[PDB]
Amino acid sequence: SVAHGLAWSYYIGYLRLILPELQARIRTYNQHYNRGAVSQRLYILLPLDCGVPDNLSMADPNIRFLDKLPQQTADRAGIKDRVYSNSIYELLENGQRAGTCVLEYATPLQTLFAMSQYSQAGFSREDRLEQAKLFCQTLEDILADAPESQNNCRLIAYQEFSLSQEVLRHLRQE
Amino acid sequence: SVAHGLAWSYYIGYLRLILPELQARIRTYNQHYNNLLRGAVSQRLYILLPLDCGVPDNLSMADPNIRFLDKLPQQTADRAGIKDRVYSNSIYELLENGQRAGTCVLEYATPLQTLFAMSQYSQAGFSREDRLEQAKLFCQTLEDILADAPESQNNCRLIAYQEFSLSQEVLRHLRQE
Ligand SMILES: COc1cc2cc(C(=O)CCC(=O)O)sc2cc1OCCCOc1cc2sc(C(=O)CCC(=O)O)cc2cc1OC
Repeated sequence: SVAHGLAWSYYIGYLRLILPELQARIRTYNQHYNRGAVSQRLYILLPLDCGVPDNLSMADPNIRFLDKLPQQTADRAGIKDRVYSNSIYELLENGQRAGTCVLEYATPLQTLFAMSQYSQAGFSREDRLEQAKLFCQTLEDILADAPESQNNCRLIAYQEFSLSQEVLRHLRQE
Repeated sequence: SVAHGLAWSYYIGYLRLILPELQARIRTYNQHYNNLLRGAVSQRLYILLPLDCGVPDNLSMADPNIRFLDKLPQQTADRAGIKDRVYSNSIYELLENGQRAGTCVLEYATPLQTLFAMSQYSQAGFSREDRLEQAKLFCQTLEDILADAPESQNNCRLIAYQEFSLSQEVLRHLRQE
């Protein structure tokens, strides 16, 4: 299926390559570039409506860009020093900073959105929500077999609303 | 299907975002960063599509006649909460009988490695023998998408092959423009 392949590719082609190196990048930030410490783990936003905006402070003013984590580079598929950039956000609650974390959307969910827009994709809008849930479920299943990746990320699946409160609820468990 | 979604995602999530900005990056390289005495880096991203789904990280390892020259200047863009998400691409010299025969931006379509990995992992529910058919479907879907996106189709070339000289495969495509 479409979402089954997308989740396997998101893991093989991305998470598997950044998650084993993430702890060291956060530790390095907290020691030399950082206010309280940035939390560990990549917080992955999984909007089931497949709406992936480019700016997070636009989705919620209580999510404020703080800094970029130091870049990871690696030779990848003929791309010498392929760069992996990730962003740190402050999470506000009633004007106070309530958490700090590395946050981003799972970009393959935007593929489901675009395929439901384009006739040639042969993918209906009526099948999109089921595919979004299957993408999240497959990703959860893969991570359950990859400890080095599972402990370095948190999956934030939601249907619409306060995005910062959704992230904070997950953050307040570690 | 798996390869149908992978090709749509490779386009939506990557090619659609880099191909409209590629010509300017190559022009900028040729004008300010290219060794003054060398010929211009060719236009277009040359995308390697090995139907065996073998995606090595080092190209000079796959063929010594493919030699790393330089990185193209980076493209940055705010993407899905990643402020200044970086797109890096590499320039290669293609040698023929010890001489330079071509210079181009070259890389493998990384979703083909997903097909390889899925054919290995039992939880992926992807049989080992399904690889080739899925790799061909990935290439055919990518060709179909690009045929509807002129701003992308003119900025890339698809190099699909079954094994051998990888440099000769690239040169054959290069020698048409
Ligand atoms: C190779 O497969 C995948 C690679 C991949 C890379 C990703 C990211 O860098 C996350 C941020 C972003 O999407 O820009 S998210 C991501 C997800 C992947 O699998 C989903 C299905 C295929 O769709 C995409 C293909 C690519 S290739 C690419 C590159 O930067 C080329 C170099 C490389 O693979 O490291 C980005 C994508 C994104 C895809 O879907 C969103």
